[PDB]
Amino acid sequence: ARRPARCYRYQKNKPYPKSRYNRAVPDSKIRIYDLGKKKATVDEFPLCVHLVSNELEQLSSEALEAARICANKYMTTVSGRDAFHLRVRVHPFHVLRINKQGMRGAWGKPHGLAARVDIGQIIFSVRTKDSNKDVVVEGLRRARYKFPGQQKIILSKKWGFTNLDRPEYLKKREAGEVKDDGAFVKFLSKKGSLENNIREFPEYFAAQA
Amino acid sequence: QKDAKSSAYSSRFQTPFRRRREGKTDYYQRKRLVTQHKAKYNTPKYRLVVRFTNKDIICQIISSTITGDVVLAAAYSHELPRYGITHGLTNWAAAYATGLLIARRTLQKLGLDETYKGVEEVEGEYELTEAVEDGPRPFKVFLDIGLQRTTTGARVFGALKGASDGGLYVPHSENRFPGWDFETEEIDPELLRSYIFGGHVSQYMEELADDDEERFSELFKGYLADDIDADSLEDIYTSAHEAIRADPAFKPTEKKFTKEQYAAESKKYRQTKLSKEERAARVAAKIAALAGQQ
Amino acid sequence: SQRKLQQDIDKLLKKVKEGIEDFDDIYEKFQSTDPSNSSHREKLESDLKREIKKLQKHRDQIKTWLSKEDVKDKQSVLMTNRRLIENGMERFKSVEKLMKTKQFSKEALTNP
Amino acid sequence: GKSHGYRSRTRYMFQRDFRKHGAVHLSTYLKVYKVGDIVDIKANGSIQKGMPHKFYQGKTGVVYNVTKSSVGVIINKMVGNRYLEKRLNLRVEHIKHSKCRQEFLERVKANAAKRAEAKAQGVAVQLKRQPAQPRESRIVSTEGNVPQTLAPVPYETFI
Amino acid sequence: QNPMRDLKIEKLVLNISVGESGDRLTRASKVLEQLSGQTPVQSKARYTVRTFGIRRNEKIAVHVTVRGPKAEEILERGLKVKEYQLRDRNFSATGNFGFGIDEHIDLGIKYDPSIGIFGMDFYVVMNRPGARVTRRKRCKGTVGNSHKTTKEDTVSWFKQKYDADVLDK
RNA sequence: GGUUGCGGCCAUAUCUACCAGAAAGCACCGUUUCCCGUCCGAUCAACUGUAGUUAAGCUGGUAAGAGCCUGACCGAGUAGUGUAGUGGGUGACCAUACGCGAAACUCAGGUGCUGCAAUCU
RNA sequence: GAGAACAGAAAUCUCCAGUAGAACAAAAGGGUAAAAGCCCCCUUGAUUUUGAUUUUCAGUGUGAAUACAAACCAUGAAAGU
RNA sequence: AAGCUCGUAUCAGUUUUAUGAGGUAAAGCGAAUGAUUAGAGGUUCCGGGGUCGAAAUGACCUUGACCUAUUCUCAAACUUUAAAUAUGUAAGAAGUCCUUGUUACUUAAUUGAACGUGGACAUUUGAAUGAAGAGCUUUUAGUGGGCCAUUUUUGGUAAGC
RNA sequence: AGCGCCGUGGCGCAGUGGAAGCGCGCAGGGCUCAUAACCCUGAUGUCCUCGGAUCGAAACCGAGCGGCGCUACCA
Ligand SMILES: C[NH+](C)c1cc(NC(=O)CNC(C)(C)C)c(O)c2c1C[C@H]1C[C@H]3[C@H]([NH+](C)C)C(O)=C(C(N)=O)C(=O)[C@@]3(O)C(O)=C1C2=O
Ligand SMILES: C[NH+](C)c1cc(NC(=O)CNC(C)(C)C)c(O)c2c1C[C@H]1C[C@H]3[C@H]([NH+](C)C)C(O)=C(C(N)=O)C(=O)[C@@]3(O)C(O)=C1C2=O
Ligand SMILES: [Mg+2]
Ligand SMILES: [Mg+2]
Ligand SMILES: [Mg+2]
Ligand SMILES: [Mg+2]
Ligand SMILES: [Mg+2]
Ligand SMILES: [Mg+2]
Ligand SMILES: [Mg+2]
Ligand SMILES: [Mg+2]
Ligand SMILES: [Mg+2]
Ligand SMILES: [Mg+2]
Ligand SMILES: [Mg+2]
Ligand SMILES: [Mg+2]
Ligand SMILES: [Mg+2]
Ligand SMILES: [Mg+2]
Ligand SMILES: [Mg+2]
Ligand SMILES: [Mg+2]
Repeated sequence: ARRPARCYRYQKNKPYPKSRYNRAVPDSKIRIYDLGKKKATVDEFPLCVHLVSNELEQLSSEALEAARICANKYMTTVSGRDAFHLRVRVHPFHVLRINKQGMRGAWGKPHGLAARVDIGQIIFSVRTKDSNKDVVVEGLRRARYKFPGQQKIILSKKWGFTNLDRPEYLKKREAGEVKDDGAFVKFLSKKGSLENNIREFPEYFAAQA
Repeated sequence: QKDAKSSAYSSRFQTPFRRRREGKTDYYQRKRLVTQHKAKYNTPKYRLVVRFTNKDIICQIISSTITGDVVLAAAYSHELPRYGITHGLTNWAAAYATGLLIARRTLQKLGLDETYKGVEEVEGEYELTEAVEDGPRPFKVFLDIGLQRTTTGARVFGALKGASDGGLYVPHSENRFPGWDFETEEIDPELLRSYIFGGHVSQYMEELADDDEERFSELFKGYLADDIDADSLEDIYTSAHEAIRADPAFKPTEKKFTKEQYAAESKKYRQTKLSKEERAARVAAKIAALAGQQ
Repeated sequence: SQRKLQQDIDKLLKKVKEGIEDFDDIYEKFQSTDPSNSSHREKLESDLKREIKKLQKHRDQIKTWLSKEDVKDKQSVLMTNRRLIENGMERFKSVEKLMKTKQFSKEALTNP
Repeated sequence: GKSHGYRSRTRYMFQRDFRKHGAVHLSTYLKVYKVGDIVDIKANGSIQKGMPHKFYQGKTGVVYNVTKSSVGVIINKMVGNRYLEKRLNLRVEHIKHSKCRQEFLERVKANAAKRAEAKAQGVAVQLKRQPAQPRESRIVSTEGNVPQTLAPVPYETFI
Repeated sequence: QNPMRDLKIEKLVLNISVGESGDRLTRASKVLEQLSGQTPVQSKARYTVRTFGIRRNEKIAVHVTVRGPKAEEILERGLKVKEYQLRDRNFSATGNFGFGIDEHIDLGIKYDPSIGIFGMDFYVVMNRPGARVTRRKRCKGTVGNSHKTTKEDTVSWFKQKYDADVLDK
């Protein structure tokens, strides 16, 4: 057993997901996808760090869980559990097949589950404070070893996971059109109703600081 | 009531046709009515459209065109009191007189008046307008009831019998005229004729005048105002029929306070729309009113 | 092969018919037991139980035949022998219940 | 195992358009087709009687026969090394006119007109269409428009 | 204001669900005949329930719809045997209400020894003048938001009228 | 220009919540002898236009409304793609040359138009 | 969703919302809302005479289907089907 | 191969203009179906626990579901949208306009339908380019094991499969 | 690996669309000095699990779990 990712590496087949035509597939081994202080705010975590791909390939659900475990262990041993929020941004939806006389009836049974990653696609995202840039970089360097192919750390200059580069987001915050939700934020748009906009963003519609 | 419908529902929602949505046409019935045999290429299928409001009977001859339906002739129960019927504008007698009026009006307009005189000896008997040999075939129209039920003894079938007795070749059967006893499976000429000259309204008048005075007065204050006795109803309906046979010409109203005055003075009461600057001004006024965390 | 299949058909056909004959003989001797011989009643019960169990095995074979085996001609005679076996089954069930029922059991005290 | 039915592989072909289900309208019931006309075949899935095959979907032909509720359309189809003429009997829901043909009629009416005044005053008929000819010499004004200079941008990653 | 938008009883429905067929259902149909003075209609089941002892397409219940002064006087007798107290449950959110009585000899006819005891459901729907706009055929519509009787409108109609009271909620 | 009858395109027309509607017209409305239909004159049928009411329907307007529609040099000449190379790269794939070219997003604007006939301060 | 004796999670009745999230004998995919669904009424056109056309295709056969013509009928007030 | 009828306005493995048709690539999921990550706010006359409890259409907290507004990622047998490339038709003389002849068809009707007579229309006879002749028939051979390359693509770990 | 069968009370087994039984065990009473045997009774089930068709099944149709049996040959 345990055929290599070198023979399940490239994207050769069409996406073959779990559906009503394909049942009795084994479960993925990755079950948790967000990690660290996942209830924190983008207020608390300004800097984003992205592990991105350079190859059009397939990532095993095993490679995802192993990279997540090693990265997690490194950041908790160094910087503690609450200093980061790590989210894996690929979900294994590909049922890989195994054949297991001759080539007659060669259509194979389900064997796995894979994340088809494109060039320039986020694999790992870590949001953290400005002082933990080093430790999140070396944790994602450990992640780059359990993951096949070539990957890059890009210092994402978006405030947290969201959008909206840091001066733009600072301007939005000091304008007051940003409301703190659970692990995310809500934005004021100039297209909704006046009454519900009033009752959901009082600070923009007041003379507050 | 927290039953507001979602954006996905409203996006996937297909609205019906306009007339279906306001519930005025059956497009199934209308398609089967107005679809023409394609080997005739130009012949419009003419519809004797009969409609009943609470105080009027509308009876038109309509042909179908790509730009919209066009009319050839119209007759109105509120134009019937010009002829002879000042009371009972939505009875079965006014329906028959309106069908007779629309038939005579459309044949007079078409120039088919010297032939196809109709009956002139109305007797409550079922017959079809036979084609005159060596001459034009009778004008063929089809009854458009619309949405009302096709029950036996209906005013729309009265307008049907009126157009048939006028001279329009409308195909019809006799199993929907009043007096068609299905046990005997024939027609009743006396009952049909009595109801032609309004025997039902008459016998209601004498039954009320015998039994209940206050009720009779309440339902027929107009009849007592005109001093029309209970047995001249056939007389006035007959005289209406030969007035229809005499002058089937559309006379418009006197049309006082003409069309430009109607457009100008009658309604400045429709409240006009605003523009972008006014809408923004109202928005800013509402921001100023709702300013603060109150 | 279809010839071998139809041969096994005809064999089980004949076995079912002779089983039906001897089951009917045991049934009529049961109804004419002279029921003072209760031991003879019980003995005839056990004998027709054995015969109806043999008919159970034959009927299950007929089930598999009519389900999957492509009988291809004789569904009529297979169904008729199935119906004969099942009416024998219900006769055995009625007889078997009749002597099962205890004279002062709650079912006989509720409804005669 | 393998199927070639009358409506095989016609799923999205005979689907209705989004928010265009229901009854088909009286414009396409009241349009008139006469013998020799040019029509486009696009099947309507709601009317199952008189449907074309999937091959004739989106196909232009000449109507040669008209009857009670359908028209007969002539279609040339390629089988083997030759075209074969096919006579389809199709309902007017599946039949639609040809805007290219109507534009040819407005063009021939315009051409007859143009030759009429060209003959009336006696010069410059010039009826036939010409393709897009090369552009001619022009003068552009720098007054109010000084050419602003452009440079390639550096490589900045946005993610 | 209140020009002619005054609540009136559209219809009153008398429903008896005996649960089986034959003698009891025939006698219940008879009860509805002498009570309403009007032919009842027998309602049929929709599917089988083992515990209920009912079968699909087997005649289970029987009901009458009455309207007008007869509906008003049957309603008055029902409130008289319910002693003019009804429940805030017993007053639905679309304004229509109803109750259930047992041993129907408390109102009207005597026992008629060949028929029996039949408890029964009163249900009453209230409408304001102008529900033809949603019940008629040509040019259908929906009533406006200053319409569609609410719980408040009906509870007040039953308190302004009849000198009746309600319970806790 | 309002309204009615018949319609064409079938949401710029729909949906939600309020407000207004002179006149006329629709509408709600009043009644059960007759034709007719229902468990029920509620629907339908018939009769009256009388006893009344714009409360609803309908029409129109409002809403930093939802939806829908139109446009943008907004995204984006991006994704994708036809053709070409003894181009690059171990490969996966990626640039370049001659061409075509989106969708979502964002922003701005709009919220039925119209035909035949009749009628209306 | 809100209600009504026994009656409850599910019996019957009533109202509101409900673009189809149901049903249309069966596989799946299309289609259908004053219907193609459900209920009721009447029927036998699931009839006769042969031709033409479409699919598979050799433009042969079989099967299935389409549009007519000449009759005779069914239904509906009728257009029609 | 034999040819035959004409060389007399015919046709293109082509483009343009105009008009259709398609549901792949892409995209989308705070759009339908199906899958799926994470919190937030709520609702229980109506899930399971505990606490204050005698219980209560009582109260507090815990955990599950249901709803609302969000979020992460997807679909050969999902889709609002939607290419590029390929694909159908038309670009006239067998055409257009005017007038009036036939009919047992059609129309209420000399109303239309189809085919016509007699006139009018040209400078280009109605886009480009090229035609090497165009069209038609008869008869008969061999063949009916294929293989490779670019690109698209299915099964397979892959294969000179 | 394929094919086929089986799965029901504590154990061995029947069971057809209106729907759960046989025998031995188990429980209570009796008989006997007592225990068996015998007599009179009573109770006993997630019908292997999950989903679907049906107005409804353990049965009909599908997915897996578990246990058996047959074939796996020519070199
Ligand atoms: C110019 N000439 C050489 C010509 C050429 C062609 N065809 C071509 O264009 C050539 N075809 C190619 C392009 C090569 C395939 C042509 O097709 C013709 C003609 C001539 C005409 C002459 C016609 C004429 N009238 C009636 C205008 C005439 O005098 C007679 C007559 N009354 O007998 C004709 O024969 C004429 O009608 C005719 O047949 C011609 C052509 O068809
Ligand atoms: C398009 N041109 C090339 C053309 C084509 C065809 N033929 C067709 O298209 C045939 N139609 C089919 C396709 C078969 C249905 C044509 O038939 C003709 C013509 C041209 C004209 C030229 C006429 C012209 N007259 C008006 C003065 C002319 O110069 C002469 C002449 N006096 O020599 C002609 O020959 C002319 O009168 C004529 O006959 C033409 C055609 O017939
Ligand atoms: Mg109808
Ligand atoms: Mg399509
Ligand atoms: Mg059919
Ligand atoms: Mg119908
Ligand atoms: Mg064939
Ligand atoms: Mg020539
Ligand atoms: Mg094209
Ligand atoms: Mg496809
Ligand atoms: Mg894709
Ligand atoms: Mg998209
Ligand atoms: Mg989705
Ligand atoms: Mg010539
Ligand atoms: Mg050969
Ligand atoms: Mg050969
Ligand atoms: Mg014992
Ligand atoms: Mg003992």
